[PDB]
Parts: sequence; C-alpha cells; structure tokens
Amino acid sequence: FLTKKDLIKALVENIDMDTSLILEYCSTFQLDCDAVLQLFIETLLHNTNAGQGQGDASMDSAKRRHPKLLAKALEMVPLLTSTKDLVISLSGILHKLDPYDYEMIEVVLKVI
Amino acid sequence: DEDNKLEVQKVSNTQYHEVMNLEPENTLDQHSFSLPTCRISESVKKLM
Repeated sequence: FLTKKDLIKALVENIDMDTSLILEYCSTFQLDCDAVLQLFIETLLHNTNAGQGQGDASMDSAKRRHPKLLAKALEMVPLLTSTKDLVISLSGILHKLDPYDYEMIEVVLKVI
Repeated sequence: DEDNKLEVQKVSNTQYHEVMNLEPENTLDQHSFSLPTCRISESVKKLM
C-alpha cells in the first residue's frame, strides 16, 4: 500500500471528483490529506493553464470553467490544516501567471 | 492434548507494542455471514 500514491496523480487529472472521496482514499491508506489537496488545487489551475493555447477559441472554453474552478476551489480550503506551503506555491504560480490572464489572478488572489 | 502445545508456546512468547498503536481502517461487509433477528419455534431450539 505504500505504492498507492501512484494513483494520486491519475485521480487528480479528472475534473469531476468528490472531495470526501479523496479524503477517505487518503485516510484508508494513511496518506496526508493536506499535500494531496494542495497538489489537487495546483493541478486544477495548471490544467486550465495548460488547456489554453489551443487556438483562438480557448478563451471561450476557459471562461465557463473559471467560475466553476473558483467554486470548487473555495470549498476545500477550510478542509486543509496547513496552507502555508500551498499559499507559497500559489504565489509562485501567480508570479508565473500571464499578465493578460486576469481571471487566473482573480481566482488565485481570492483563494489566497 | 498438551503434546501439541510444543509448537504453540513458541508463538505465545512475542512482545509487541507497534501493533496495538495502529488500527487498520479496513472494513468488511459482515451482514452476509450472520443471522438476522427472527422468531424461531422453541421445539427447533430444543432439538438443536
């Protein structure tokens, strides 16, 4: 079961997952919930950051995602216990974000 | 008989403390191996 971390990436890539599912999966195999949740948020924002650039029509596909992204991101924040590292990594990503991606800034600063 | 306890006392000599400190969270569906509440005739119980 020490190798059960290998699925953690494969689970996170899916957009539609329950948070309690991840919590119980981590609790069953004795895994830290905070690191998995912060990685889930990092990948949730990075996928939309990696979902752009597919032509000029990616803006319309991302604009509908952004409110859902923020809505799903806000709910897991109280579930963490130590967000200091998550906030530091989020600040680094924000410094790595595009200046003309103001929705990314809106969701990142609101999560912070 | 006690003659088969030669291989038993060699097992009941280990002292462990790292096991009682860890409770596995594994679950089982134990509803498929019990007997639900019912009313049986006393004759059947006496026969058993």
